[PDB]
Amino acid sequence: KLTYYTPDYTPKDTDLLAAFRFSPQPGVPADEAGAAIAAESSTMDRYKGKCYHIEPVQGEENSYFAFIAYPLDLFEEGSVTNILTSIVGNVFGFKAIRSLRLEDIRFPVALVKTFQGPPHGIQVERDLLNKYGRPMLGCTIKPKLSAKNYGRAVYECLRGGLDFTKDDENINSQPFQRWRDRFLFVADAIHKSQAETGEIKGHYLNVTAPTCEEMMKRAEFAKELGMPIIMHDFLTAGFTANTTLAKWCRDNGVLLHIHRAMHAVIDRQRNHGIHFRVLAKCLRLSGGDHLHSGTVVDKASTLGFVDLMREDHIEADRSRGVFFTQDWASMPGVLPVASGGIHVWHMPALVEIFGDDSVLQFGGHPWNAPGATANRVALEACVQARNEGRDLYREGGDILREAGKWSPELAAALDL
Amino acid sequence: KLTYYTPDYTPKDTDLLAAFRFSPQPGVPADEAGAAIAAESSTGDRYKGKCYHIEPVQGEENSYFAFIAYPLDLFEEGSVTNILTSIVGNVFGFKAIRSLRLEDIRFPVALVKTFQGPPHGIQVERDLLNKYGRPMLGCTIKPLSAKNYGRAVYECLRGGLDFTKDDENINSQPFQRWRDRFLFVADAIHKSQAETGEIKGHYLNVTAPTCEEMMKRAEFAKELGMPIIMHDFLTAGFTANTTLAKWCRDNGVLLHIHRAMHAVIDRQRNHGIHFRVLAKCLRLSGGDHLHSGTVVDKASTLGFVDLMREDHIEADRSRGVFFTQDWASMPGVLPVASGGIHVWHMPALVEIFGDDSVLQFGGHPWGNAPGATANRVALEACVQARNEGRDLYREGGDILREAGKWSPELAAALDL
Amino acid sequence: RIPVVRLKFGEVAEATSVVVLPVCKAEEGEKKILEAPMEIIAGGDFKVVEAEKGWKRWVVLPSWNPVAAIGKGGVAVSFRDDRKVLPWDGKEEPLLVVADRVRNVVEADDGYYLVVAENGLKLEKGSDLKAREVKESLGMVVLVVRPPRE
Amino acid sequence: IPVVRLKFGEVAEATSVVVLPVCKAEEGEKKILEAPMEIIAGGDFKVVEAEKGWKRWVVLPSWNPVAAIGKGGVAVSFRDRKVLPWDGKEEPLLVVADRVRNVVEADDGYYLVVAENGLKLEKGSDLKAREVKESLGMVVLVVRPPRED
Repeated sequence: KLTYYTPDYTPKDTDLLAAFRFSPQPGVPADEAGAAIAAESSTMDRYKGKCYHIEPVQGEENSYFAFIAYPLDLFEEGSVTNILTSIVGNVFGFKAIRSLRLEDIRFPVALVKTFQGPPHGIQVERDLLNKYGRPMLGCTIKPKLSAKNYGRAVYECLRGGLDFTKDDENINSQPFQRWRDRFLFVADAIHKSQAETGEIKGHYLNVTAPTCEEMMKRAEFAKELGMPIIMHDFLTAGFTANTTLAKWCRDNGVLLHIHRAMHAVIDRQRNHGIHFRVLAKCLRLSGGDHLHSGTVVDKASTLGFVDLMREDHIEADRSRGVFFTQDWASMPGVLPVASGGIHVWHMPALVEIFGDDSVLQFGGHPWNAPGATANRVALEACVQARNEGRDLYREGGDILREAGKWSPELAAALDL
Repeated sequence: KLTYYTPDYTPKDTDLLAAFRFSPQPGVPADEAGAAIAAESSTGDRYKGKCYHIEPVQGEENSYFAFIAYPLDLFEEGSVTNILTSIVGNVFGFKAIRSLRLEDIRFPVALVKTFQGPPHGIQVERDLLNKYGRPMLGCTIKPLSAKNYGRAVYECLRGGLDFTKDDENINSQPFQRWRDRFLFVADAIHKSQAETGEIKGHYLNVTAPTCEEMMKRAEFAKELGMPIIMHDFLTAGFTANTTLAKWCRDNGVLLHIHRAMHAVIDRQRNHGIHFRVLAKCLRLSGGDHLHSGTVVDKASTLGFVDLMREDHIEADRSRGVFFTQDWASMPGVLPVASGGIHVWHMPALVEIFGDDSVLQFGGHPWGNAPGATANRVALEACVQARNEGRDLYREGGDILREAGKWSPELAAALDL
Repeated sequence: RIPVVRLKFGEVAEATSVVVLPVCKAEEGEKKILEAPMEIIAGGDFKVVEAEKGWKRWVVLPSWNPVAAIGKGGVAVSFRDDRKVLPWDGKEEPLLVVADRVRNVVEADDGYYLVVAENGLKLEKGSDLKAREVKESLGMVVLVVRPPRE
Repeated sequence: IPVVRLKFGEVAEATSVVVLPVCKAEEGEKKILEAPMEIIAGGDFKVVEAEKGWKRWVVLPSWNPVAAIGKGGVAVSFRDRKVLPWDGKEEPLLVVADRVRNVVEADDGYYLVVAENGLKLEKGSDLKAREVKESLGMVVLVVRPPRED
């Protein structure tokens, strides 16, 4: 135990660091528990993790943090799956601890550089889409329906003013709708909308599939049809498949949208499992240009994520949930996607909270195209107001009410 | 809620059923919570789930079960990943429930028949390996250069084990690259087979960062004549696992599934996904062997062991089986017992798991071949005793001690 | 019927007065209610108290006027489920019942009296007890407490 | 550190559970060092749960200092000390102390230490003058018996 807990160790620039929160079984000292985590997760005296710091969680009993370093040599270059089996494979099942949660990881530059990172990244993605100076908009199509009627709904919404339209995350290929036709009809909807409006529009076609070969076939067809972006569920399908698709995307010029379905299974409970900020970092290394992060309208933790997936360098700040300073070594960021419970009344806040480098995915308008219209107007009004100097967290009500008089579509939305 | 909770509904033979446990936020009725689970996990007239039964958890305050049916059409044929996003994608994040856990799933025959199932299964595997009348044995090498690793493999197999396993955390690292491990291990196998006349193998880890690398590793193992390969289904993902399973059937290679990281989502009893669900999902996806872990809550463990081996399992709540499951002649999966086991537990393991199992052991006083010998002797002694009607749960001490009179290796083990 | 005041979340911000009652449970039964200390001696300054008998379980209740009025002879009974005890509708939640053994005699026709039922412990209307000629009860229910709700 | 009469409904802002284990002054530091720190109201029954059983239980209505304590809550009976019996005796006392705030940091704040006989309350400055940077508990409130007149 004393061969793992080493209170006087300074981490190296090449070490992978991890921060765990745990609650020891009664009778088990915090230090012994920390040593045990390092042992279970590692081993040859250069192949063992070291626990270098243990401290209590302020305000909680039987709740501690432990900081563990792991030598660079233990991790397969370019592989998220190897990092995860090493760090989270068996520590969670360890008997001397009641509960265990992984809060954070510092990826050393030496390891960051072995990963592809996002296919295109935020700046490239804006250039490809030719969209600047604002957040992007989209929505999910309801009913969540034949391929022809589905295509019509997509057309109307994109034509109406949204940048993106999304497939329900649970529909891959079903007896009532087969992917090959959804892809054809959606592509038509996009092409007509683009031709008519002069803008670039896409649709998050779901290419999630039961096998790798099928995943590629779906992705290849989306490319054949000229689709700029595709969607994938990185947690259910997993990282081997996600990484594979990301590589394909970079080679082929297609943007990749990552959905976070099933994350709740892993991180909802505050005292066990893996915090999403860890998964978010892992994804940035694996691939993905867009990532669902969800909205807030814990705020501090949310802001933490957003910087971690977008900035080149993030200073440690425990009040924001960041345990370790993280240098991304010029790897591009991932554009966050806000969602859940949002409509135009929240537009002010969403613009101020996330800034310009984001996508807002909206839910029901009383009049499809009028919906797109109401959100397009509300967003532009909010962005312009922000640039002028209005405070969106206070004046947001007036900004929307005034905007509502320019376009009755927005008034109709605001009226409810 | 009245469109989701229907107290007088009888499930159809083609419905998928799921059993959930939950604890509603204070002031939330159990029925309302149940209806919500059904809605969140389905559309929310033939595309919606229905909650048909709600009952309290005996002995537990503010804890209920809910039984929900889902129409066959909501699931993509042959796809585990689609079934999971539909059922566990976002219901766990639902606000009116403090915690949610999935206990069981009934897969209707109509859906079971769209899946491949295990590449070979229990009976085929025994025939391919020509091993009958007993559990199979193996171990993990504790430590090395590829050649040194190969020597350790040789000695262990040569000494009497059926299988030797790669550490689950070693894929490819600067200290050892997979291609060399594969060559030296294969040589060790070939020498041991030639010298003993039996069939021996090694669970080469082909878990990889991309599907292409996964295939390269699997193909190389095939070229070298390796009868079995290993994969981490939870870390790698179901898309990758399914892909490998199809490959395995075509190429005649047995597939061993490790369960690393399962603790992340099934350890706590009030949140997440019970292992038995994952076990069923895996049987449908693929894999010939699955780690079950040891018992030396045996009731719950045995419950899923039958679920993954038998053709027809009657519901029995005392064993954790909520629904009657008809596997429609799909082959079963050998359980693998592991962790915390040694010859002292051999009696118990043989009686508990029967013959259709694999026992994996973690050193012996006189090195590896004596190690292997001691386990081989202990197992044969236990099986023969069982066949004579000896009660292994009580006589096990004498069965091992008597065996120790003819085998110095076993005696050396029993000495400790 | 039965006066029901529900304890609520966030009520911990500023209680000016609070009272203490021993706790008995449905599983514990009638014997526990007889065993519970009836006289709680108030030698209190801002609350200091001593009990005639030592008791393992104590519930802290706010000084709601019906609870405050009881003083001696005050007990709280824990019920796993509200429906069985309540003659009327229930929310499938744990129930806390405050009973005064001093008024156990059945004189109030509409008054509810805790009694030993065959299944366990039940709250019964006085008129109903009078129909069965039951002159005495475990305790007279003063208040029913429901849990905090989010 | 307020001194409050046990008085009903003075402030109308709420009504809920709060418990502190009681010690006598005569008992001394040993009783304080042994009283249960974590008293957790929960389930739905709301019967309070203590990590360990305690003989005497008193609650202090959830006034703001009492609510603030959380862990380390303790209540200390104090008994007087009249030169003349006819002169009215001082009332019995109780001290709500945060054992979690054992360290002496505030000069104004009173802290619980040990008198030659029984326990005593000493100013933080006085304790620092005496070079004691530690105390058993930090007094958060003062006592006064329910007065209806």
